[PDB]
Amino acid sequence: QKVTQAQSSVSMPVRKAVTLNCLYETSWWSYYIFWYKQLPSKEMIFLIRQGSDEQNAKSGRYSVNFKKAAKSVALTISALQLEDSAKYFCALGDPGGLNTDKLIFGKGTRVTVEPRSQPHTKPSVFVMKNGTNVACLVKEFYPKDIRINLVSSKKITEFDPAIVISPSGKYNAVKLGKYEDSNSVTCSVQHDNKTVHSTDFE
Amino acid sequence: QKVTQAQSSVSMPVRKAVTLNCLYETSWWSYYIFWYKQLPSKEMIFLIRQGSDEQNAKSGRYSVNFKKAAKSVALTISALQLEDSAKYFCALGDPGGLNTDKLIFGKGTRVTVEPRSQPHTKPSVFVMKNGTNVACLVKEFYPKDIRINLVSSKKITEFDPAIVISPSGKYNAVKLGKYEDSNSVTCSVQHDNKTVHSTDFE
Amino acid sequence: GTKSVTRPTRSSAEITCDLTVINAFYIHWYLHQEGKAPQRLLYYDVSNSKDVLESGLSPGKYYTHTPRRWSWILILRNLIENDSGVYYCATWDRGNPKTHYYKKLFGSGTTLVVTDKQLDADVSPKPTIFLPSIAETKLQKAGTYLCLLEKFFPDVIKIHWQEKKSNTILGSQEGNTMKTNDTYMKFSWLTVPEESLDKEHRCIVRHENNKNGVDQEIIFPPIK
Amino acid sequence: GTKSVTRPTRSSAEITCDLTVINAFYIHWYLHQEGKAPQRLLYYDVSNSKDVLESGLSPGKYYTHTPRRWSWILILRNLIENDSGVYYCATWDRGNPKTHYYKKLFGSGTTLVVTDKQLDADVSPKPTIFLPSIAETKLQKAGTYLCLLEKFFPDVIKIHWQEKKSNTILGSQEGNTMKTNDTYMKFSWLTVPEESLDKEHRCIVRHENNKNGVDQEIIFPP
Repeated sequence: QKVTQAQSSVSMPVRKAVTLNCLYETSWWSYYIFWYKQLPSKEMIFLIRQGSDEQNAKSGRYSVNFKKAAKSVALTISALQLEDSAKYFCALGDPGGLNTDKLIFGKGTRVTVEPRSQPHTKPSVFVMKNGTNVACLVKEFYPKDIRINLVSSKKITEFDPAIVISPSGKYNAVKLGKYEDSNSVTCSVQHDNKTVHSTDFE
Repeated sequence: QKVTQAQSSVSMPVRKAVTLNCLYETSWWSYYIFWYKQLPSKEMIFLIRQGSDEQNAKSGRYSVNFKKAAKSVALTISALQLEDSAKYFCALGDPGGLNTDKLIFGKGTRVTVEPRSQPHTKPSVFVMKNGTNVACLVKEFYPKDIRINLVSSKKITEFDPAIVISPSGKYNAVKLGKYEDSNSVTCSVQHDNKTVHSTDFE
Repeated sequence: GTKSVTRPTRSSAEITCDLTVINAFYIHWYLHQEGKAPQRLLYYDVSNSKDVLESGLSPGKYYTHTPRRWSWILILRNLIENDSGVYYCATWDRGNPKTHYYKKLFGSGTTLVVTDKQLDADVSPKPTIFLPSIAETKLQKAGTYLCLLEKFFPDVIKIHWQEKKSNTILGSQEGNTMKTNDTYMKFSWLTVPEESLDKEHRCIVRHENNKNGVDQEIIFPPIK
Repeated sequence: GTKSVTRPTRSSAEITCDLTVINAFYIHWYLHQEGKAPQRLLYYDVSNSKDVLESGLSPGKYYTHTPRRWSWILILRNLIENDSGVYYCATWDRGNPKTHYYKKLFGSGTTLVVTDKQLDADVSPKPTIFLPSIAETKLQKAGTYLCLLEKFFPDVIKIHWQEKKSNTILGSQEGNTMKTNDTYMKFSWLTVPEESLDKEHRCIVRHENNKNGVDQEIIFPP
């Protein structure tokens, strides 16, 4: 048989609802439908089951409609949450009635949940160091389009800092690197068309 | 193929020589013969190799008499010791010239070595005890035949002697048993037509 | 907790699966490679003790070994670089939620990396402590410190933040694994509120190539 | 130093090799049953990693496992009462005594017993101490004293006597194992010259069902 999952990456805002597609070409009389879940720690969790002659599935926030004509299944989550970002799978039970069977899987539709609208906030910039390598911390900012340049004489290596989401609602960042002149290095941060330095905090 | 060892046990005393017999039937043009040896802790130790076209083997205290026409091989041990009491095996290398052949094994001829002849000696009879069960230790004696006995009003269990060769050359013995009144239990020993008590050694 | 098994070519590996099943009848094995789909590979019946391969798989490649009652293992032989991925373990159980419908419960996975280099011996992570700037505590009365790990192989890693007192792991912020000359490096950081500045706090890593097989311990002195 | 493995019916067993060979191409296995002959069961190809069974032997019965380089194990499936015996390891090498003729070398041997009863739980050798009689020491200026072990299943066991100061094994004397209502029992004795009557002495036993799998050590007061 065959199971198809066309999408490869989706992203929706908080407190909205999503829908994923699963089309299966089968040639049996009775079957069962399973939707799964994998966290980025590689852990597989059973989510919900539809059934052939059953009505529309609904288990909490999970709602499933079933079309026996085109053989299409749609999975919808009512309320979104920041920890709901996980790949989802479509699994076909053939025939789904014995303990010697197997399952066939799709390919996975990863979802991503992004924070909602928040007021503009000024970044706060600090610097800490150890040995040769130095790193300048950047506190909350919104937008996420912040470019940080470190002013020094000898450069060794650069890295892309972070796009990390803090739990308050505003993103954070930490940029690393090492420089030969590690005595005193600062970084310049520009956000919302304005540039904020690091030395002005003291 | 097939390997035959007719004997099943022999008995020789010290400093003597023994000979064991092995008959085989095979249809190869060249072959090898191995003699092995198994200790009571289950260890296999290579002794000597014969070979199809090699002359009579001679390696220390082991020499092999080879009979090509009658398909017979015999192993001779020259001067026996007390540590030569082990089973011996005859093995056929089929054909034993590569790194993938196997061996065909006989059934094994066990030998036993007994001490040399010495003049008579008198046992010394002692008794030790603990709680209920009391043993009587019978010190060095000769010859082996002996009839030790624990005399008491009541008994519960009783075991055979454990006549064992001593490094001196003369046997020792231990008899056990448990008695309801172990306070007054003594050992009476009848050896070499005379009786020895334990109360005359106090 | 997911693990990692690393082996060279022309050798064998053991994958252990850790379910807790009482009235077990069958144990199905799988594989989930990158860009592909999870596919079944064989299965095994408890009562008769027999291996039922799939179509196309050469015999003498997969074995299931039970070392004691209700304990199962999968052994792999003649490793080639296409063997690498994540391996699972399933039974049809009805079940963990204790319902009426047979649903296949899954294990936790194990990453297998088939290498060819075996170049450098010590590929264990190497910590580095960044001491927080006291100027930061002057404005907002909060301290932030960064823990940096470097030179580890493979890329499977774990990060925790302790407080040396309770078995509660503090919520922190995490970076991303980045490859530096065929070896990876990573870092994470935590913020301390003003009320716990005098308390000591701890951070532990979990990597396959830890020294003596035990978790590395990182001890952060309290801020003065 | 033969070991022992005791498993019930309808289960599996592991027999561990003991040789240390680095240039090894093939690894053969043998079985020695009671009253019969030793016969080869199978062998192993190191490079291609393949088992080669024997005629009449069902496939899916013997699997050779290698957990690291130069380390081999035999795993046996679906144990029946006819499986018990002694198993060996062997390779063709030329050789242990620095010889020129290819001659097979054997391992150590491991006894496997298959049970059905599973009656008792405490099946380790229990000790009992015998102090010498006061008469024996005075007349002969020597001491002889006894160790008694009992109620152990299976019947494979070892015994050594130590003097707590040197790592030298003393020469003691040994009885025989006697069956006592589905168990086994055994005793040993050692003679002690008067010059070491003040010293302390030990007796150590190696048995499979020892507590925590470590040798027992028995202390007899001087």
